[PDB]
Amino acid sequence: LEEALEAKEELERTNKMLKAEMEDLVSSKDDVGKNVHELEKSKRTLEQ
Amino acid sequence: LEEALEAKEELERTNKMLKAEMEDLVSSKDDVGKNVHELEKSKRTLEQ
Repeated sequence: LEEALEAKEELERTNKMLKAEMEDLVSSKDDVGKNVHELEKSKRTLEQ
Repeated sequence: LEEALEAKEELERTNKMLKAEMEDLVSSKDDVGKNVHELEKSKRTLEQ
């Protein structure tokens, strides 16, 4: 039961991850502007 | 244990559903080539 619950909790973290991915994908589908370069830059510096 | 396993199986059905949603979204994005959504994905994965 402990093993099954840990597996379920891991699966819930992956589920939530995929939900966030889906939400951000539809948000990115809804509109495209110069913002994409600013968020690219802000993360590209964060690579350092 | 039976209840926990059924909950895990339901969570797996939702996981598979979100995976199918993600796949269909990327398939729809392939209609207009990678340009900003690749950068926004890179932002999310880098932040993770």
